[PDB]
Amino acid sequence: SMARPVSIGEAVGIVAAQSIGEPGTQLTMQGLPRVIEL
Amino acid sequence: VVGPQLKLHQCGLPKRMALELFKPFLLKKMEEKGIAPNVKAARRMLERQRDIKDEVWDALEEVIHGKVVLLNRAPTLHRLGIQAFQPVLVEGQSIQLHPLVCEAFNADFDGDQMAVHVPLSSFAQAEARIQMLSAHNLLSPASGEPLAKPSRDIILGL
Amino acid sequence: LLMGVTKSALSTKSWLSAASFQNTTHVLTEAAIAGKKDELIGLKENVILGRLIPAGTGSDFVRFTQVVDQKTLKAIEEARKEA
Amino acid sequence: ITIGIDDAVIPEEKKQYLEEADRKLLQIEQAYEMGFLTDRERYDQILQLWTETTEKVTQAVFKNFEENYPFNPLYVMAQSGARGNPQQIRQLCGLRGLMQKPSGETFEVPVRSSFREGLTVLEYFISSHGARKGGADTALRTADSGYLTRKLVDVTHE
Amino acid sequence: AEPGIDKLFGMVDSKYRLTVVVAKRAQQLLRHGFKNTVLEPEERPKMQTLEGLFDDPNAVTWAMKELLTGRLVFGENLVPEDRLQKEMERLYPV
Amino acid sequence: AXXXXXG
Amino acid sequence: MEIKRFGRIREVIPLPPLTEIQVESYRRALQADVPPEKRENVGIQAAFRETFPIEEGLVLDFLEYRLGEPPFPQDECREKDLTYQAPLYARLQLIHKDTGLIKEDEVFLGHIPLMTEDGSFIINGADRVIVSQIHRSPGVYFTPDPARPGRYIASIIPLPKRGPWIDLEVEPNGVVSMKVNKRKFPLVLLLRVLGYDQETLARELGAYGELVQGLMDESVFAMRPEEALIRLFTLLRPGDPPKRDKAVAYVYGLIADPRRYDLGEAGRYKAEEKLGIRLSGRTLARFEDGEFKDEVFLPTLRYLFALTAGVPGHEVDDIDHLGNRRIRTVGELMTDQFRVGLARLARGVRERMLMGSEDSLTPAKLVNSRPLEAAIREFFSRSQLSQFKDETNPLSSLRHKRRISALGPGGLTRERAGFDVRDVHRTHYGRICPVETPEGANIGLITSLAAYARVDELGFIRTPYRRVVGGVVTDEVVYMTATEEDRYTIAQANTPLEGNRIAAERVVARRKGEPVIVSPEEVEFMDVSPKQVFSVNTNLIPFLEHDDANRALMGSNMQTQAVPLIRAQAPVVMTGLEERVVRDSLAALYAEEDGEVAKVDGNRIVVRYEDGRLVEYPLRRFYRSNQGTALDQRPRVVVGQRVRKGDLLADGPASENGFLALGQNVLVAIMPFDGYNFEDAIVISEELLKRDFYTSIHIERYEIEARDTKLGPERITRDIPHLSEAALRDLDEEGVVRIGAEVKPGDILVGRTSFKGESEPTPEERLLRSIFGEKARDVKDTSLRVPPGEGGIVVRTVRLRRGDPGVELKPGVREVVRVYVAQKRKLQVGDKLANRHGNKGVVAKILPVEDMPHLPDGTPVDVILNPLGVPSRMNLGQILETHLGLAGYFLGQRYISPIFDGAKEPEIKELLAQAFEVYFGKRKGEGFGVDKREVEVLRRAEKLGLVTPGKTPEEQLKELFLQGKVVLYDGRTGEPIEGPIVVGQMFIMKLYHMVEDKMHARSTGPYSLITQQPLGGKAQFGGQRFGEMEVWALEAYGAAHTLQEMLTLKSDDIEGRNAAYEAIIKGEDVPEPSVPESFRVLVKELQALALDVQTLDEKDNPVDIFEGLASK
Amino acid sequence: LDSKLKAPVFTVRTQGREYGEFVLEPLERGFGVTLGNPLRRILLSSIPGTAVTSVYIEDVLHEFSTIPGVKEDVVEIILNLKELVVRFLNPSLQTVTLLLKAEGPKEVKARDFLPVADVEIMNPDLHIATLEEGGRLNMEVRVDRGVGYVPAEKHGIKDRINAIPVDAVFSPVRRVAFQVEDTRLGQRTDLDKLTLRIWTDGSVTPLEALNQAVEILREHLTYFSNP
Amino acid sequence: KEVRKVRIALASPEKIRSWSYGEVEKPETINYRTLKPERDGLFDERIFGPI
DNA sequence: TATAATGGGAGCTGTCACGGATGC
DNA sequence: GCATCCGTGAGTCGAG
Ligand SMILES: CO[C@H]1/C=C/O[C@@]2(C)Oc3c(C)c(O)c4c(O)c(cc(O)c4c3[C@H]2O)NC(=O)/C(C)=C\C=C\[C@H](C)[C@H](O)[C@@H](C)[C@@H](O)[C@@H](C)[C@H](OC(C)=O)[C@@H]1C
Ligand SMILES: [Mg+2]
Repeated sequence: SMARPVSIGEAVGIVAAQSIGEPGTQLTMQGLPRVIEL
Repeated sequence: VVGPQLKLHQCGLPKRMALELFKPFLLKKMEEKGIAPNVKAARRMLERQRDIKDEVWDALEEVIHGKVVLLNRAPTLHRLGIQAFQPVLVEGQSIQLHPLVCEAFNADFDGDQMAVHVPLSSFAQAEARIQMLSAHNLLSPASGEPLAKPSRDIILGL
Repeated sequence: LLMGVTKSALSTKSWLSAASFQNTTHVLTEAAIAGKKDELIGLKENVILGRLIPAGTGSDFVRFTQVVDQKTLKAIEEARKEA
Repeated sequence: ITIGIDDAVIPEEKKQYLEEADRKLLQIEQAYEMGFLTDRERYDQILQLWTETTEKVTQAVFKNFEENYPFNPLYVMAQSGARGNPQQIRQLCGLRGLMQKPSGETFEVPVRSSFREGLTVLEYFISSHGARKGGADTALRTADSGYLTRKLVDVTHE
Repeated sequence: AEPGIDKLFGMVDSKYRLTVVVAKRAQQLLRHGFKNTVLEPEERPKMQTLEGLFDDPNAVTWAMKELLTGRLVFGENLVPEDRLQKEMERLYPV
Repeated sequence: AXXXXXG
Repeated sequence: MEIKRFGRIREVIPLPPLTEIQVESYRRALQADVPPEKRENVGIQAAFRETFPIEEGLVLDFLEYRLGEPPFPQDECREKDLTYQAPLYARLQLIHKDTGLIKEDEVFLGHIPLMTEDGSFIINGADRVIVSQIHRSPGVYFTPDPARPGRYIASIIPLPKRGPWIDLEVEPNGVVSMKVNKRKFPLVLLLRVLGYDQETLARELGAYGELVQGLMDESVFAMRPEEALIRLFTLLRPGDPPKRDKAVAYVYGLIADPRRYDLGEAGRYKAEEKLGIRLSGRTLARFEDGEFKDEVFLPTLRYLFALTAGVPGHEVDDIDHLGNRRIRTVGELMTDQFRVGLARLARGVRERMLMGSEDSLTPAKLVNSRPLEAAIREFFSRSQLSQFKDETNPLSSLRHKRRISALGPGGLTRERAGFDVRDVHRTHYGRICPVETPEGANIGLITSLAAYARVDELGFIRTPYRRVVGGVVTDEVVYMTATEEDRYTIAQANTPLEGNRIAAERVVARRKGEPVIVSPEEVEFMDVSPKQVFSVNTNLIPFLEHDDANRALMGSNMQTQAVPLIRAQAPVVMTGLEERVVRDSLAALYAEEDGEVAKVDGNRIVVRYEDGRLVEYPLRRFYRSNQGTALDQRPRVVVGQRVRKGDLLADGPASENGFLALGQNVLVAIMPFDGYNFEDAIVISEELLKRDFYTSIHIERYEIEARDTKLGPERITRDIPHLSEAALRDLDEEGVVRIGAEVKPGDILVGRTSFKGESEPTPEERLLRSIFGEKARDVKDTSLRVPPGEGGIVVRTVRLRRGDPGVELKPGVREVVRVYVAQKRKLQVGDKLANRHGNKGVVAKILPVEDMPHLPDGTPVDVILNPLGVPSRMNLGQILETHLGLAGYFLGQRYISPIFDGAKEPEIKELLAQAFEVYFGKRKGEGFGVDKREVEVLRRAEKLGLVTPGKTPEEQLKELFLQGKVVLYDGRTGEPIEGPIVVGQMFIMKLYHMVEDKMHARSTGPYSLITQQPLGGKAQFGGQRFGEMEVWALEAYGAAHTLQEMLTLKSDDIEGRNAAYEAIIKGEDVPEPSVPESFRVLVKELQALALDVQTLDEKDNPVDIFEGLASK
Repeated sequence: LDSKLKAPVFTVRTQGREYGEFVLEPLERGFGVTLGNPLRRILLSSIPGTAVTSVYIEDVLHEFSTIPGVKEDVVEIILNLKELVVRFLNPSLQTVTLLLKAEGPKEVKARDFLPVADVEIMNPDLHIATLEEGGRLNMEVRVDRGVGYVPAEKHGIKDRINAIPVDAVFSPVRRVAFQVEDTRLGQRTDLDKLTLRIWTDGSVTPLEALNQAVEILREHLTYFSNP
Repeated sequence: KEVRKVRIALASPEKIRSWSYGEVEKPETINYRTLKPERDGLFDERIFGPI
């Protein structure tokens, strides 16, 4: 987001989950079922 | 509803909404001036709508100055589902949103609704202003690419 | 051992998180038998208790930071120079 | 910038590409008549033919726009990235294209009408299968997506 | 965007540290009635009212500007808490 | 009734 | 104005009565107008016939029934919160076998709700529509086995809750297994129970691939039907003693009992047609001459093995086929519940026959109506198929009545619903609409009956087709089931005709849904009309062929949400269906026969007919609908006017001169405007609010009860403690607000005073009481006040009191007061507008008239739409509607362009040419040449290849106008928009999602009981929900204190929230928050689960969060 | 219905003679752009100024020819001549012909123009041309009073057969940009705030420029007087 | 003190009896007339507390 | 407070997508 | 070792 070193204390996990999850509704039903499969 | 005029960091906030949201602060700033003897008087004064007067609006304007609120549109898919905006009192019951943040909320003008939250303490307000301010996050925490960028009419005109 | 996200979630150390996730009876019984303690390492736990999460402004790293002006700093400096 | 019905420009090339296609169809038909091609073979060949034809008339629309009408609104909005993609624009000025049966199998007879010329009832009803399937997809996938997001959050949250 | 936000993000090793600094400073200013400000009268943030310009009531704005002026010292374990409290109370009554 | 708000 | 119609398609038959599904279903069920001896066996008659006679010995028997007259009329029922219903009386006779004593009596069975004229119901005062249900038709099906490719599954399905499904499958081991109540057992056994012997099955099933040998078992034929029966009873009933008569009774109840196991008449016919046999009863077998006889199982097994072998003339079944799916209408559902209630009544009757005086008993003393009443009432009040009426506009009700739901009892459950169920089947053609459905979870599960579609007596949907003999199209129409439709070759409705003869060599037709090009010699039937393919909503979208199916869906749905406007107009471009919709919804008032109009009043219309009789028609005026929209009729005629049969008298809600009015026709320009229409937002002219376009009346009901308490009575009074005359100004003597007073939030609608709860005064209160020397009053002010954001003018007050004539309330309640408040809503920023083509948006800006883009003659436009909304969505219908709308603007005429047969481009161009003449030639005659700005714009358009270079300015302006574009001046500048813009009249509706309803905010307010968290909902003045995902958001931002505020200070930390509020109003920063109460509740709940939750320190030494209050 | 209106306060912010900002608030609804657009048109188009219409250079046949001994081509010198800001001190003077003669290793600035009666050169340090050893520059430039912008092909004026017509930029105003922001007086939030920005060449100041602009407009309002 | 940990374990019958402020010997909730808690009932003020 | 009376009914049906436990 | 059974999951705010 800031195009620079990550600040210590930034919560990475939630950011990762959100980043993976948001586009998810743009995938169909190899699409979403393949992702869930993985 | 889209404000075109808003700076990236701003949002149109209906007067009545802001009055109710900020109400304790407004009572306090009403006792700070000569508008009311005390808190309870000010509250009883605001209770009825026909008891509302000119000075109280300028008072509210003083109250909210420098402060920000939080706009959130369901579903919140990623971090930017909530963003911090400096409120600007507007006529009408509608919240005005800045165009560039639309893509981030996946919001459009076909009747989407948004929620307003008011951070209370100095800490919460500081977090909102520095960390969550719309103008402060310009890029996708996901792809790294620009998040708030020209779209629709803007790209068209340019 | 490679396990999928759900099992890995349920398999975590914090029983508050696991109990909030899924299979509440199972998690809670296995936690109660072994008399588990939750150290509140993660976010969900402290969220449930309503504490300040261990991230951002609530990270031990940046949260103990102090701020003082030069005037007061020098006054306290003189207070330290006296003793 | 506006949109009139004449702003969707049906290229002449279309007609040519259609007639030629028909001719080829007949050829393939003859190939089925004497037993050179099986049922599934003929089906596949027809599908391929119509796919390539659709592609061709898309390229025809866009070439016509680029050379003859560079400022045509559909073309502008498409190229700038403000609105629309080649397939949609093709449906507007070109042919609508191949359609799917409820089973997922494709009909041998494509809609030859643009939205400009307008569809015929049988064409419309044929397309409604696809529309319904797509809409149901969109409505159903939100839940599973959400579920996935939640699982991910719960596994990564610490 | 908050004025000179880039400089502020430059000052600190982590953005959240900047946040904590500003919040704490703002609480100090609120508690001591702004008397402890490191800003000269001409540097005071101004809210423009119906009558004319006045002092900006917002503590966070002040704290960010003070921070920008480099007139503040931020860090861990500078002074014992009760000592700082008592001293700030001494110089600036409340 | 759902999607982007037909009903 | 002249209405010009287009299209060459001649409709042979008009649209059937649209509510006929509802009205005819229910009428068929009741037979209230049929004399008892003439009643067919159907509906409640059939229910009585099933239940009776009752035995065990006394015998209670059925003769006939009768339905009386409603104790109260419909309107009165609506006002008194009653149910519109008729009494049900039943003639019965008790018979003692031995004594021969016969006692005949008419017993009162309670009440049955009556369907109103429009095909709705009134239940407990509320208008409710019973929605017809789609399900799997009873019968016998054969479907491919998912696991074993070569094999198949046979299924025998009866009516819902009419008994169990049965599965015949050929097992891997070779034996044929039957599944009932989730029990697999060899079919051979049952075949032996039916009385079959090895010889019979050998000669019947022998012709096959030796699957029959799997049905061959020596141990089975080694035991007689009795022994086999007891064997089967031991198999299906573990632990239950295998008595002979109990086994016969159970197996008979499972198979041959009509009172328990019932196929439909549909299941009957279908089984007959499928298996190629003839059924006597509706069961699978019989009990005759002491033994069991087989109607079904052997033909079924035969067909099964015949499908397995590959024998020609045997095929699987499509369960999505509309020949295999049927509709249970209102009558069938109501009858089902009636049958259940009757069964309960019979159980009670037998139970009452066993004990009690055996000499003196009457049908009155045996029969208790309670279970039947509770059954019917349960159905009408609590059934998922009984729905609160959609009253928004008349089209809403009409569409609601035509709804087909796959949900409800015996129906599907979503989240269990797959794609195959939601798909559009090929057999949906002409029957169920391919377009109109929801976008969300319910998509494909809820659908709409097609315009020409009908439901037969068997419950299958049928569509009309014209007979075609030897290329000659007759006027003979035949309604077909999907199964019957599959048998023919059906030509399309747009195919050319000269007279009654087909004029094309190659005609487009359908065979089993598959499109095929045939010769007129081959055409058996032909489509009645394109109209039949879609629903009523979909049929209201002009230029539909130019719209993508999805946006068509959106517009179709959105019309239902159109709010009735005071000025509402019919669309400039209609489909020709605008009138029938109003006529059938019974919104508008019409003339019964030819005659002269005697009187015209705002409240009434008096008419003298040819019969010489004076018929007076009262008008419903400003009634509140279920959705709060104002439904009122206005008279369209005048004194003395001659009127034929069917002429319009009063104009219903959302109706203009008999035409359906869902909105306004406004003059639109499609151009981007300063980012105000950005992303589907809409900009409107203030001239729309000035002339009251898009203005609607809305009525809201407020209700308050004064009851008796153990602390003393509540009472409605004008005497309210601690209130001024200023606050009591608009209150009358009794304490009720006066009619016509303007009420704003905070005002008192109805005064009320309740005796205070027993109150120990806090010391501060006592001291202050001593200081001011005032008695603390015994009663406090509970008065009903206008909620926040509400308010309007008070148009009605209803007061009911216990001890008043005809008035009795629920026990304990002294009096009920109702206040009706009507408000007149103009259009405002945040309100939702939409067209019929699926373009929807919120008004984002209301510009003053001078800012609005205008024509050269000074005419401003009402609405500025964004062009960007068109291409991605692919709905071009709005464009054409706009062009033809421009023509109609300058020619002063409206049009009718039916779907798929309508105004095409050239004709629109001609009309636009004439329009150009009116728009320009006048100007030339007025002595004004071409403007400089028009020159600049013409240079621009010339560069755009829009106009042919070298022509005169007039010629090029005509060239543009023909393309539907005009020169436009920006009102702020006066300079022209560089290009020509598309301008024209468009029909836009105001949807019922209005910002005035949706806006809410709260600082502090009520909290929940157990959770101690803020209540939900605007009505409760509650807070917004901050959920798991919002929490994740805050976490990702790493704002810790904000999150902690949400979790603690803002909600459910008691001490924390109180302290925070006190601090803020004091001017102090908010305190450190403490433990949220809901965690304490969690801890205590876990303790109640016998689990110990200890909050420790790092020393593993307990920390008490309850602060000692929980520890002895 | 009953209306009250306070006379707006005119706010001026000026940096030198080259620039200024002009704020008029509060204004009645719509009146932001009502005053704004006309003044813009009037400022750019009609404000009196001076420009170089024609230029003659010895041994130079046409505009795209090159000058031996000088690095810039004729075109680049014409451009530099377009940026020359010349002020007429005498209101009587409608036109001037400025002569310049130079050679050798020297860079000619606007100072080198031989002074003329009541003619002030605002930008004497402006670069015209650089000459090397053996290079010669003999030129005469025609400066006329006028208004707005006239292309060379439009006036087509020549004193000499080899004289080249130059696009004449008369306007002392380089740019006008105006914006209307919503501001509030007491209860009403829509009241217009007009912010005006004007660029000049220094010959006429922005404040002077705007005052001239409102005068032109006001005089035109008197044209509705006598039929 | 500050809460740094949360422990969960099976509660002993003795611990359960330790938590309890009394035994509920009656199914009763509140009285049909006085609308106040009964004695030894689920809502009894003797055990759980003053209203 | 006493003729004698001695084994209950309703199920409820178009989801997979499975996870680990249990069974020839 | 591989079919089979039982329990537990199946998006968010809004109004209701
Ligand atoms: C009593 O039924 C309730 C739920 C039962 O549960 C469930 C499980 O079974 C059904 C059945 C049998 C249906 O057919 C539903 C249905 O068709 C829906 C939405 C549902 O969720 C339905 C539900 C269920 O959710 N979509 C529509 O109807 C759309 C296409 C048009 C009409 C919209 C208006 C706004 C409504 O008509 C409204 C006036 C009101 O009538 C209903 C909201 C009703 O609420 C009440 C107070 O009556 C619901 C249906
Ligand atoms: Mg939307």
